[PDB]
Amino acid sequence: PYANQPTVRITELTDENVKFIIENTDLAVANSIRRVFIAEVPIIAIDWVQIDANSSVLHDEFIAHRLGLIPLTSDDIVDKLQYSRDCTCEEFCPECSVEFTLDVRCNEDQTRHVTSRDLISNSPRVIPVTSDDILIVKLRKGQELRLRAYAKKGFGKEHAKWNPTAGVAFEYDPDNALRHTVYPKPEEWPKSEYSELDEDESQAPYDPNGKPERFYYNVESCGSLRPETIVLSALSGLKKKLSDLQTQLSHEIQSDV
Amino acid sequence: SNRPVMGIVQDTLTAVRKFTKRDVFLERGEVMNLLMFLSTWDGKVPQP
Amino acid sequence: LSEKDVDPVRTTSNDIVEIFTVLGIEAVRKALERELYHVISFDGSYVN
Amino acid sequence: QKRITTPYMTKYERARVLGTRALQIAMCAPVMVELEGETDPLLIAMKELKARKIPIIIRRYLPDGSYEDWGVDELIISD
Amino acid sequence: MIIPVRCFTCGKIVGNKWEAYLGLLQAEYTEGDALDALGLKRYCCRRMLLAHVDLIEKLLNYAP
Amino acid sequence: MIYICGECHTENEIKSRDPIRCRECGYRIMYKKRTKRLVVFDAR
Amino acid sequence: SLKQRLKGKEGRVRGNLMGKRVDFSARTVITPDPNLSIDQVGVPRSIA
Amino acid sequence: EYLRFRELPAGINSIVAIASYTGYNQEDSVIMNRSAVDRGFFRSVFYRSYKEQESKKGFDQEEVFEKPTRETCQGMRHAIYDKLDDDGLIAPGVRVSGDDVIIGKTVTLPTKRDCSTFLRTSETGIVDQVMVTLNQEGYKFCKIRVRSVRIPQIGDKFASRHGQKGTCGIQYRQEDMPFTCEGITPDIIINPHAIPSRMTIGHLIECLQGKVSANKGEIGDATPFNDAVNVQKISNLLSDYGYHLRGNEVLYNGFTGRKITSQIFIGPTYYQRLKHMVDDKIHSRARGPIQILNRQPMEGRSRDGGLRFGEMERDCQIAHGAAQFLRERLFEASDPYQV
Amino acid sequence: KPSDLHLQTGYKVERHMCDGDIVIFNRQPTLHKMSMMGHRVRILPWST
Amino acid sequence: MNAPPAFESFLLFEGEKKITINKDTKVPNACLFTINKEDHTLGNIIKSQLLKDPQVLFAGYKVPHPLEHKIIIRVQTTPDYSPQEAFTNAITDLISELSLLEERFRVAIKDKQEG
Amino acid sequence: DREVLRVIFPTGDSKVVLPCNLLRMIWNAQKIFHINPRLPSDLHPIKVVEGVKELSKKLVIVNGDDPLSRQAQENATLLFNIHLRSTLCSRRMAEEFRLSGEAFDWLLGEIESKFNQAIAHPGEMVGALAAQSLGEPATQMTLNKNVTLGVPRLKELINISKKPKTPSLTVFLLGQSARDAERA
Ligand SMILES: [Zn+2]
Ligand SMILES: [Zn+2]
Ligand SMILES: [Zn+2]
Repeated sequence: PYANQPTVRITELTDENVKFIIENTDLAVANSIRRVFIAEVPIIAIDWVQIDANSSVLHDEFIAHRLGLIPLTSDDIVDKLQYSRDCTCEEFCPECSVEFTLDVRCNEDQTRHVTSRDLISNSPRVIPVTSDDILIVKLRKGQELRLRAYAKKGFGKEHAKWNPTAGVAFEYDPDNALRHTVYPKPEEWPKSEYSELDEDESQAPYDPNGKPERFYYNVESCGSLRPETIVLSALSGLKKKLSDLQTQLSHEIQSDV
Repeated sequence: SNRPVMGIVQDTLTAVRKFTKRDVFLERGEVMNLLMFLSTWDGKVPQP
Repeated sequence: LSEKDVDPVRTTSNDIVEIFTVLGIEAVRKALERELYHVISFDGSYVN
Repeated sequence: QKRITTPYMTKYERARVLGTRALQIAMCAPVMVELEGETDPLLIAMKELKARKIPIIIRRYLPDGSYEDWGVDELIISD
Repeated sequence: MIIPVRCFTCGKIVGNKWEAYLGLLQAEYTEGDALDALGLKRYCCRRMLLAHVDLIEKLLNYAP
Repeated sequence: MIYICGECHTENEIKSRDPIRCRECGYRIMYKKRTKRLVVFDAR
Repeated sequence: SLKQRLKGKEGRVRGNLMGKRVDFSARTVITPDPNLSIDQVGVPRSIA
Repeated sequence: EYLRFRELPAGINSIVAIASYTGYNQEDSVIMNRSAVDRGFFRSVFYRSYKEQESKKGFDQEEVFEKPTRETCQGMRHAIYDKLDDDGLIAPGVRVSGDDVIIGKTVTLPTKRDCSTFLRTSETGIVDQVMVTLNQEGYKFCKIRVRSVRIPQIGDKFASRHGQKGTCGIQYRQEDMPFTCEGITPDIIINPHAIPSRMTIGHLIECLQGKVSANKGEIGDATPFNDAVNVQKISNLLSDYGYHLRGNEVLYNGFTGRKITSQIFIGPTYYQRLKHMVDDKIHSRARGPIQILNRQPMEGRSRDGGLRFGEMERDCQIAHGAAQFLRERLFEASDPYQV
Repeated sequence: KPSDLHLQTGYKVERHMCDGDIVIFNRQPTLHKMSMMGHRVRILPWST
Repeated sequence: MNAPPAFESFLLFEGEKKITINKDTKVPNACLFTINKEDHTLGNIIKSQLLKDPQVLFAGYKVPHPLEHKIIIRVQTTPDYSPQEAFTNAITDLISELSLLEERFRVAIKDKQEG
Repeated sequence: DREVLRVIFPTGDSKVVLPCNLLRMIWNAQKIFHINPRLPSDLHPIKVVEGVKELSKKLVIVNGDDPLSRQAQENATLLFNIHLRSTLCSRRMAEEFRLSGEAFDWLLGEIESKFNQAIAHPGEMVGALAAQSLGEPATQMTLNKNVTLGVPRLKELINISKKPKTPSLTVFLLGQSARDAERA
C-alpha cells in the first residue's frame, strides 16, 4: 500500500479550457494523465464517408478528411456508444455509430459555403460542435456535394480526429528548483506564469531532496467534450486500462501456478 | 588500415561525450531505465 | 648524381621512369612505393 | 603426412564446409552429432563443426599442381 | 487550397476562423490583432491563418 | 454509357460504334460520368 | 555492329557477363533505426 | 512577390525542433508528428494520367476499346478486367489497385490480341477523370486520370529552404512528441548534427524570424542583403513575446513528462514535401520476366526488373572471397543456361 | 486442393523471407569490402 | 504500401496475450513482464509505482521498438517478496490513486461551478 | 637487434605495425592474475629468456628445416621477434611488468594464439583487397615550389608516363655544402 494521495485545485474553468493543479503525485502519473488526455479519451468522429455526388473543386477523400476532423458533440453519448469493432451488429447501427447526411447544391451566383451546419445527424446528441461554422468546401453555381457519413467512437491513439484536446499545457517546477533543465544563462529566460520568484532572481535555489510533486495543467477542449469531462474521462479511462491489465495479470499468475 | 571501419557517430557520439563527463550523476530511477537497454547486463545493479 | 658535392646515396627523382632507367627495377620498386605512399599519406590518410 | 599447408582451417574453408554440410543435412544426410531441438540445417552443421564430426575432407590444391587432403577434424577450427 | 479544419500542431479548430479572420482584416485590424481577436494565442495556430493561401477562391472561377 | 460534354455539360449516350461528339454543341471532348458504385472513404 | 555490342561499359562482356541484373533483389530508401543491431536490417513486409 | 510564390506556394510552415530526440532523425533523417499528419499536414495528391489511342492501320488490322474476354482474345494477363465498362473504359470513382486494367484495348489478330493498359503495380488510387475525344490523328482518344492520396510516410523526403533535405525516419503521435509548457509539440524534429558541417545559418535565422512572425502576426522579411534585419534585432523582438531571445524553449519528454536538461531550439520553419516518395521507389524482384536478347532480368522498376550486380559489386565479392555467392548472383540468379 | 499441398521430404517450399534471414545489403558505389555486408532480416511495418 | 492499421497499436490480434510473465534467470526474484499493445502510458506509471515499493530492488520498463507495441517491465524484489506480488500491488496503488484523483477532481469541479 | 633496427628504420621512427599487442597483453596479464607491481616477483629471469626462445620457434611463417626455409622464417618474423625480445626481456619483466610465473605462461600462450590468427589465409584475394584499399582513399583525395598530388599524381604513378606533369629531383648535398648556404 504505497498509493499517492493527490490533491486537485481547479484554477480556471471555462467552456473551452480547464486549468488545474495536481499535487502529491509522481511525474509518471502526471505525465500519463496528460498523455491520456490526448490519446485515450474516447470521442465520436466521422470515420466512414460515402460520397454520392461531388462536383466541388475538392476531390472525394479531401472532403472525407475534413469531415473526419470536424468535432462532434460527445459529452454523454460517447459513454453509451459501443466501439463498432465490439458491437455485435453489422457494419453500423445506432448503438455503435451516428449517421450523418450532407446534401448541398449551389444554384445562386454567390459562392455557397458548405459548413458543418449542413451536416445533419440522425441523433440529436451527436452534432457538430459549431451548432462560426467550420467550412467543409465552397461550392460554385452548378456544383453539389451529396454524401452520407457515419461517426463512430474512437480515441486519439488511433487518429488525431479522436483527440479531444486543442493543446494540453503541462508544467512542473516552474522555478527550476530541481534543475531538471539547466539554463546556460538563467537571467535570459522568461519567468513561468506559475513562477513564485521575485523579479530579481531567475532560478529558485537548488533543492537536492526535491522531487516533482506539483503539476500544472491547462486542458483546452476542441469542443467534443467539456474540458472537465476530458479530465474525468481520462482518469477513468486510465484506471480502466490498469484494471483491465490486472485482470489479465491475475489470469497469467494463476495460469503459471 | 588495420582499424575499425565503423564506430559511434552523430547523436550517440555527441551524447556519450556528455554522458562520460565527470559531473554526470544519475538517480536510481534513471539508472534502472538505462540498464533496461543493456542486453549484456548481468542483472546486478552496481554500487553507486 | 655524378656532380661533385652531390650526395649519390640519397639524391632521388620523383620521376618513376628516370629511376628505372638509372637505378633499376628494384630501385623503381622502392621509389614507386615511396611516391605512392606520399600521395596516400599526404592528407594523413593511412593504408597498410 | 608430409603436409606443408597450415594446420588451421581457413575462413573460406569454414564457410564452404559449413555451407556444404548444411545442404547435406538439408537433404536428409545423417547427422553425426546429437541434436536437441535443432531443426536448421546450418545450425546443425555448426554443432558438427564444433564437435569435429563433419564427414568432409578438404583437398587443398598447391600451386605446383599437387594437393593435400585434410580431414575437417584434423584442422584447427577458429573457435 | 482551403483553410485546414484543425491546427496541424495542437488540433485546435481553425476552419471556422478564416472568414472571420478576413472580415477583421477588412475592418482595418492588423494581422496580429485579428489573430488575437479570434483567440489564436499559440503561434502554431496563428501560423495556420497567417500563412494560409485560399486557392479555392481561384478554383471556383473555373466553370465546373 | 453516358458522357458529359466538356464545354456545355450535357449528358450524352454514345454507343461503341457511333462517333464521340456532343449532341447539342458538337464538342469533341467528353467525360465519363461518376460510377454508380459507391466507394467508402475513411475520413482519416 | 557486332563489335559495338561487345565493347564498352554496357557491352556484352562488361554489361552482361562481369555484371548483370539479378533475381531476388530489392531496393528502397533507407531510414535510421537505432533499435536494430549493427548486423540487422529492417525490411518492409512487401519486400519480404 | 514576383515569383507568384504566395499565389502558388510549395510548402507548409512547420513547427520544427532541432533536437536529438530518439535517434530516428540522425544522418539527415526527420521525425514527423503523426498527429499532425493525421490532420492533413503535408498530405498530397498524386495524379497520374494514362492515354490510350485506338488506331486502325493495315489491310484488316484494327484496335478498339472493349472488354477482352479470356476466350475471345489471345493475349491475357493475371490482372482483373472486371472494372472495365462495356466501352472498354473504366469509370470515374472506381478504386483501382496494382494489376488492374483501366483501358480495355484489343487488336485484331491477323482472334485478337490483348493490348490493355495495366495500372502501375505500386499505384493504388481512384479513377478521377476519364476523358474521351479524337486526337490529332482523328482516332478515338482516351485519357484516364487516377488519383492517389499520399499521406507522408517513413521514407518520404522533406527539405527546408536551405539544402537540409531528409527522409522521415519515424512518426510519433502527439503524446509521444516533446512538448513545450504551452503544449506545443514540433511537427518535425531535425537532428542538430545537420547544422554544424552544413553551416545553414539561414535555417536558424528563419526559424527565429518565423517565431517572431507567427507571434507578431507579420510575414517576416528574409531578403538577403538587408542591413535592417539582424539576428540581434530578431532576438530582441522575440523577447517581447515571452520567449527566450535565442529561440530556445524548455521541452518536456513526451514519454516521461520530464523536462529535457537542454533547452531545444524550436520555431516555425517552411518545409516542403519533395516529389521523391518511398512508395514510388520501393522495388522487389523474385524471379520476374527476362529480356529477349540476354535472357536476363528486365530493367526498370516499372518492368519488375532486377537490380544490377555490376562490376564494382562483383569486385567487392571477390575481395570477400565469396565465390559461391558470386556464382549465384552472376550465374544462378541472372541467366542459368545449358549448352 | 490439399493433396497437392501435401509436403514430402525432398520437396522445396519457397517460403517468404522471414526474421533472421541472411541477406547481402549493398550501397552504390561499391568501393570497398564494407560496401556489401551481410545482415539478418528483421521485418518492420513500413516501406523503407 | 506497408502502412500498419492504426488500431494495431492498441488492439490484440487473436491468439495474443496481453501480458506474459517470464522468470529472469540472471538474478533471483526477478521477472520480465511483456505487455502487448501498451506504450509509455502504462509502462511509466507502473515503473514509477514499483520504485515506490521498498521491497522492489529493480524496476524498469522499455519499449523495445517504437514500431512494435510491446513494453517489457523488469521487476526485481527481495527474497521474501515476489515480482508478481509487487506488480499487483503497484497496479492497486495506481488504481487507488486514480480513483481518489477522480473523486477529488469531481469535488473541485462542483466547488468551482458552484462559486 | 638494436643495430638491425637502425638499418631497417634509419629515420628512427619506432612506430611499427605488428601482429600482437604485447604491451596490452602484458596489461591483460597483470589484471587477470592480479599482479602487484609493488611486491617482488616469483618469475625467474631465466624462465623469461627460455620462455621467449620457445615462443619464437612456435611463431612460424615459413615452415621447413632447410636453410632456405630457416632464413625466410627468420626474415619473415625478424621485426616481431626483435619487438618480442625487447618487450619480454628479463630486465623489464622484473623491473616494470612484474609478471608472475602463471601470468608469464599465460602471456606466452596469448602471443602464440594471436600470432597464428594473424597469418594470412590461403585463398585471400589480396590483389582485390589491395586495389580497393588503394582505391577507396582515392575517393577522398583532392585534385590539384608546387608538386602534383592527389588523384592527378596517382594517375601518373599507375599510368606510368614518359613525361610527368611536374618532374622534380631532390638533391642532397654531401660535403660542407650541406651545412653552408654559401657553398650550397
Ligand atoms: Zn452496432
Ligand atoms: Zn495550434
Ligand atoms: Zn456540349
